Amino acid sequence: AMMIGIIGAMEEEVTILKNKLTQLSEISVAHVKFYTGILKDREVVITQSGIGKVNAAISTTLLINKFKPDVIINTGSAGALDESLNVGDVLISDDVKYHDADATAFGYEYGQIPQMPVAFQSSKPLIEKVSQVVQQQQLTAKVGLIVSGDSFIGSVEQRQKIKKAFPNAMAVEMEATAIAQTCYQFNVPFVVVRAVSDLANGEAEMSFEAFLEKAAVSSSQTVEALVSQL
Amino acid sequence: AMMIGIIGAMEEEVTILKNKLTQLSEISVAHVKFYTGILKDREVVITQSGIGKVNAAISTTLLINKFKPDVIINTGSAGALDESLNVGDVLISDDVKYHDADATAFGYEYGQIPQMPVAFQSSKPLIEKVSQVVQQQQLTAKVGLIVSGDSFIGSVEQRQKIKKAFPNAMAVEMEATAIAQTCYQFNVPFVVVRAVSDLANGEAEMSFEAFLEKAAVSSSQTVEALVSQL
Ligand SMILES: Nc1ncnc2c([C@@H]3O[C@H](CO)[C@@H](O)[C@H]3O)n[nH]c12
Ligand SMILES: Nc1ncnc2c([C@@H]3O[C@H](CO)[C@@H](O)[C@H]3O)n[nH]c12
Repeated sequence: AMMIGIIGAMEEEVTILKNKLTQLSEISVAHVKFYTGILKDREVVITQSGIGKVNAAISTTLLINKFKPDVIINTGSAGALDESLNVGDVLISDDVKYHDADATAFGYEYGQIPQMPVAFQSSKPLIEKVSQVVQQQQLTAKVGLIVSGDSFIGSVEQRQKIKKAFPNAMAVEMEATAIAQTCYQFNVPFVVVRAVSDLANGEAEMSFEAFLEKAAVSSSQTVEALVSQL
Repeated sequence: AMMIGIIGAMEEEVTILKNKLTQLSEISVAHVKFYTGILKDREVVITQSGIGKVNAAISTTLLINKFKPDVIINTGSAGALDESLNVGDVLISDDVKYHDADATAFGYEYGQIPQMPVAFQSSKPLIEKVSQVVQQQQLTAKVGLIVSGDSFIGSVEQRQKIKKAFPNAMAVEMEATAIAQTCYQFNVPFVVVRAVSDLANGEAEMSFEAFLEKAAVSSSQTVEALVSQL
């Protein structure tokens, strides 16, 4: 009837939710770790994907192909590009695009992979649902464009390059768009529910280390509450 | 006993080999097209992956997970970084690395994905074998480092950035390293056998259009001959 896939890159980003599962089983294929079980009376498969585009694509492709999920939720951290955001704030995806893909030589839009869409769209019913969830959890949050690349944005120079190219980008991280592209290829609805760990600036690396735990808590709290309503 | 996977991005890059198969069947999963059959008395599954890192990862992950290949060969075109190379020259991978992955903020080597290897290694027995093949086919060829990214290198500026970062890089293209990373995760031996379609410079886009057919012919001729010896 209903199966919910949850993907995060790092152990620290999936451990809270994993420890809340009942009926837990662990499965391993390639470097991907899957934890099947029940969360808030819902079937879920939590996936630790590894970092970056390819690890995310691999993980999402097995998750879909082995567990046939009805929806996929991507959690984890991200660097804030919107100056009004603070560490710990929840980030909800509305569209997602690559900020490091340049095939403009062929006439494609900057960020667009040849023969793919310029952007990928989160499921609108999921955006609406998690929007209700964050408010009732009284967790500061924001919905917006999230951009992905295979680089850690830890300098103002990198940050300005992205801001100039995607003025409306709200946050930046490494897997969301890869997961979204994979979901597009299999036509599976998705939504990203991450949290700010840093401001993607010259202190980003230090901030990331300082707030990794905080971000995992707010994003996990939101994901758990969202799952309970699906 | 022996199953050979062959991956290329574009229809034009896989059509020659596809039309040489006997026992042909076509299978479709997501946007991936698979053609199973026999080539030079060898079982093979030819895969049209689509362009870029994520499309390549998705395609390689199903190919491995659905067909259990013993070896994987990546074919297609690439831009030459070694000035001695000419369009149509065959390119054989020795290691492969991403030229656009920057997680140096955490202390990783430029081009290295967090918690992955700096590079991925082609199967040495495959390198040796295809080296014999290109000579006996009397096709100009070269073995070396190939670098990948989610961008088309069509300007001297982009080209210099790569050359400075990877002085020994021989060629650049979009999927090889993603395929290699996927093969690393499943521990499947691989080798890249592509051909020069352009010089990755200000004429790269035009050169690509002009020599796409030539590159498909030399790379396909080499792949077909290699398969016959495996
Ligand atoms: N400022 C930033 N830039 C890029 N990625 C991240 C991240 C996320 O945390 C990991 C950083 O390597 C990775 O999974 C990515 O998605 N947090 N902050 C980031
Ligand atoms: N100079 C160049 N830069 C990047 N990719 C390519 C290619 C390859 O051809 C496609 C160009 O979009 C893609 O599959 C890529 O792997 N040929 N020449 C290239």
